[PDB]
Amino acid sequence: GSSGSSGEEDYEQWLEIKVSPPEGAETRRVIEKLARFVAEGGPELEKVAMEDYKDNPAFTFLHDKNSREFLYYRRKVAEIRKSGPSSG
Repeated sequence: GSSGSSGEEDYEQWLEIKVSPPEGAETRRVIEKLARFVAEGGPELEKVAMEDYKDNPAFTFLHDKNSREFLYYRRKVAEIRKSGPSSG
């Protein structure tokens, strides 16, 4: 088996290192939305999101896979990930 996962709370240890510039906080309100919508449901969302904002000059990060936005979205996902839904 070539798969090992050590740590958990570390998920927040990432939030410590945000993406640059720090202006992303402006979109954070929107980013967190995605994550909260992704980490919440899963990849299915990340797939739908690409459609929801198919034509969005704001969510231009979605498609792209090398945008600070796409990074911050993941840095937060780890946050919501830990604690997202409330049932299981």
